[PDB]
Amino acid sequence: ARRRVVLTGFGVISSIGTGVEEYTAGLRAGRSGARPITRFDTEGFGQNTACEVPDFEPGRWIHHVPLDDMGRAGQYAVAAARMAVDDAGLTEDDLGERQAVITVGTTDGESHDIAVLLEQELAAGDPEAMDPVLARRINAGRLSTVIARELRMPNVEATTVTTACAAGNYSVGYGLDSIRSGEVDIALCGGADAVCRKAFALFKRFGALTPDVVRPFDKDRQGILTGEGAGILVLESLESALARGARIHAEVLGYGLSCDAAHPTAPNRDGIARGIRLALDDAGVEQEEIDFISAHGTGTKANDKTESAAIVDVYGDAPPRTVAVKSMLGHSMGAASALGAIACGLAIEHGFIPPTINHRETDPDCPLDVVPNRAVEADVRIVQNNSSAFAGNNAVLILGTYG
Amino acid sequence: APERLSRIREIIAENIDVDLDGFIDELGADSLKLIDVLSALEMEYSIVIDMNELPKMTNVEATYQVTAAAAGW
Amino acid sequence: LPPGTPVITGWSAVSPYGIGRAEFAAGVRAGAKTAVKADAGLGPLPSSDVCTVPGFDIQEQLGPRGTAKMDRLTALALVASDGLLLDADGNRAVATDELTGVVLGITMGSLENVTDFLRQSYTNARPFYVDAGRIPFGSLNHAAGATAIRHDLKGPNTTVAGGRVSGLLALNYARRLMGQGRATKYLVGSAEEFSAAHAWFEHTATASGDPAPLLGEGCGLFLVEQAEAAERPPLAAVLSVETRVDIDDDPGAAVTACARRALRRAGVDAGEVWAAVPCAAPTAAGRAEHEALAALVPADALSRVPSMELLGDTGAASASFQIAAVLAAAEADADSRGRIALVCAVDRDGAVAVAVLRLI
Ligand SMILES: *OP(=O)(O)OCC(C)(C)[C@@H](O)C(=O)NCCC(=O)NCCNC(=O)/C=C(\*)CCCCC
Repeated sequence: ARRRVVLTGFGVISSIGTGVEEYTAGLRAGRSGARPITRFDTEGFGQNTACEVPDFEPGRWIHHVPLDDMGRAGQYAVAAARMAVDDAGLTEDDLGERQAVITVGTTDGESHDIAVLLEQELAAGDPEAMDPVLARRINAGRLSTVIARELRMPNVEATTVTTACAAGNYSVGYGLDSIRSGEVDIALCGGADAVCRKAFALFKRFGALTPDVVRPFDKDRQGILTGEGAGILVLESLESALARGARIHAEVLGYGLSCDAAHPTAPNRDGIARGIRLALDDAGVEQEEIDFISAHGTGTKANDKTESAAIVDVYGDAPPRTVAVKSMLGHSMGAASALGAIACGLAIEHGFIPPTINHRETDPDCPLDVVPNRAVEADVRIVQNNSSAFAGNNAVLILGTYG
Repeated sequence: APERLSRIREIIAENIDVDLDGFIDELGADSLKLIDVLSALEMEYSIVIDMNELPKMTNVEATYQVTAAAAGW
Repeated sequence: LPPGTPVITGWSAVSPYGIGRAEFAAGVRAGAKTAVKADAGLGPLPSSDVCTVPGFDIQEQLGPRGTAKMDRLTALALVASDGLLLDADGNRAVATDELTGVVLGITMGSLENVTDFLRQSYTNARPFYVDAGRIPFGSLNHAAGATAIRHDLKGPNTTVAGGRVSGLLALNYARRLMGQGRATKYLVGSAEEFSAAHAWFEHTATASGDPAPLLGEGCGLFLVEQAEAAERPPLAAVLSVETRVDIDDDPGAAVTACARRALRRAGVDAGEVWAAVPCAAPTAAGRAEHEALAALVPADALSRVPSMELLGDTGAASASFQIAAVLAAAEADADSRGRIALVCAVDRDGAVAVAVLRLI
């Protein structure tokens, strides 16, 4: 019989709360993370709103790695990892030289740093004016190795998964596979991203940036707000968790990966559907057992239409309740599916479904129950967390209730 | 309407790949194609075209209306 | 061969030695040098010399459709994929299906693309006047996705970072997903483009008085299969992949611990090592890597394959070029059969990775 893998710790840095208590309160309230952009200059974009983390203090969470060794996304990753290990009640004896996997998903990594380097160049008319401190820290592999440095864990496979807007679920899935292989008993997995000019201009140029709020599955939805933060999950063998008397949030049942091999940017209903089916199969779960779906649900025209179709293709005419956590968080990029996964864990543990906020009228092309505008109490036992990205990358995660 | 049309043709053609006036659509086409053309026009003329006017940018000729409209021509 | 061991059954390479497996095994047998000067079309650069892929133009290799805005990183990966999957005529030699994974290692994708995007955001008349057609090519996962579109690969599709260790992170990922039943075969490799932005960032990062970076580029890819179902003759079995993070700024100690673990997991002694290929970074770190291995493996192991430094610093391509070098030297010497190779890489973000192969 295959190894059981449970979630013993959540580290959360988000636009609607820092730490598990505040995040849970956020989710249950339909708190929005939308606020003015402070991180770069929006003059000329015609709008000024994103879902930033408002009051990050790195020096509070990070004690070993010099702050200048990391850009903002790295600092979010390390802080959330420290918070996750503390939420899991892990000690030095539980970590140290213990063999572990650390996998962090990202879309943009330290793109803000890349933009500040380019500013230095342009301002001087000279590439020689660029700061070495910035240039040394721009490579995405650093987002996972710095966690190992902060927690003082040298026996680590530190992989940064760069599958963009699906990366959090890919990393959690890698953690599951790593522990079910028997090669490690503990994995720190999730995603991290930081608000940057690049993402904002990108979505603007594609006409996928809302002029107001994010309204996933709404008939008149107009796209995303850019977001940021980090979610890190402690994945642990059931045997390890029970041996040290850990509190278990939830259990990781399985996941699925699929590639559309179709279009570079457009989502694909057949590809999404395949990912859902492979996940249900890995998890050992029938369709009827799913309490609700955490949709990738970005609030774009193309995403929500196609994702709804895939869900109906899998589940038929009466699918599970399907909600969009990005209604509250905006699109936190690589962190989105990790924060989603943590929302799903908390939904299971605390017995509620988080709402799709900003909802006015469901699209006729999206015939789901989206749990509009307010959270519902419910007997939540098994939950599906969808993610997908450009390059046709799809990753779906199934969580369940432990004992 | 004048030599603007010739520059518009040239922008379109480079972004969707053809070389004869005329539809969008049944003729290469791809929503990315249409975005590349709206993006090129905007840059050419320092104008802003509302991207909710993409569903009306069909012929080498319906896009002219849009371009000129948004441009105050 | 333990129950479900991954075996490499094919490889391909696009490198400073040229385009294809043949050009690469030739480069290696001859210990050829690859450094030239850079097209003044690239514009002002920090340093004179580069180890570019000779005779690689995107529209030439891949045709005139959907290639005008393509990034060099994607183009290198696509040609390496044609090398791996197609026969001389351009029809499939290698059968793939929905259980064929793809995982590519990178450093930070196409820095040329992203910096060109941002440059136009900052300098054009409105900050969203950016090249829309180039946007898809900027995604860190574009190359791997493009490979799937090119060859109809609907299975697991993953990109991982890690720079010089990324080929081995990619190999380990593939091994683990294969062992858990998520794929039956895998395309595994890594890739790095040379660009002006990359050159200038590497220059910015280099201390006053240290050697000027000599930068390479390219892609190497492997076809990986389970031993007991291989559709092809196995070139090498992957016996172990082990990794560590150097948290004490002592790369030699990290390399030594990582190599010892890898041999132990492979069930092999340091003495059995026929070939050992370090990544040979032009640093004190690279020198520490070399000395740790020399203290461990037979000195003939270290002289069996020419130095990676001839290719320049190939970034993410490094470990894939190292495995390919082992395969070329395996081929031009039938005494390789049944003997152990060890590949080792260190990256400046802290990571070390070692793989232990059995040549067949
Ligand atoms: O294809 P089309 O003709 O309808 O129009 C083109 C656009 C508008 C780009 C359309 O293809 C589109 O909206 N694509 C994306 C839809 C969406 O929200 N898809 C989910 C994929 N997920 C993401 O979460 C994106 C993540 C950020 C990637 C940026 C990396 C640099």
